Amino acid sequence: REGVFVSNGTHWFVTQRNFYEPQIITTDNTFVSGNCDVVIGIVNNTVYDPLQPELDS
Amino acid sequence: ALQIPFAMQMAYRFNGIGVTQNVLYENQKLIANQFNSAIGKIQDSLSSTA
Ligand SMILES: *[C@@H]1O[C@H](CO)[C@@H](O)[C@H](O)[C@H]1NC(C)=O
Ligand SMILES: *[C@@H]1O[C@H](CO)[C@@H](O)[C@H](O)[C@H]1NC(C)=O
Repeated sequence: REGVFVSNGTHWFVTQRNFYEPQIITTDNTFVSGNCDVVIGIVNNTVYDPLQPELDS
Repeated sequence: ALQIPFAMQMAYRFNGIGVTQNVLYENQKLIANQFNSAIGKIQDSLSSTA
């Protein structure tokens, strides 16, 4: 949504561009557009959704 | 100097003009064709227009 996806090598995170501050990747700090076919160099990783555990209450 | 992949530099040029970065990635081959073809017109412009 704002920031860059980054990885240390195995963990995936998102950060603001100008100071390393690794957040977990979520449906809040990201936005969707289209299917995985079109983008060059896209990577497979799980995006977390904070509502899920609350409906699992 | 911080290295960054060129198609990610262009996404952060696009967000600066208010076009959302997914517009670049959904059109990256088209944008590369338009940019490469646009510099072709510079060589023709300078070669023709003394
Ligand atoms: C990056 O470069 C390597 C060769 O060093 C190539 O195999 C790979 O497909 C390239 N990745 C992208 C996203 O173009
Ligand atoms: C990404 O995940 C999908 C679904 O499991 C799979 O078809 C695809 O081959 C994966 N891509 C890579 C680069 O492994």
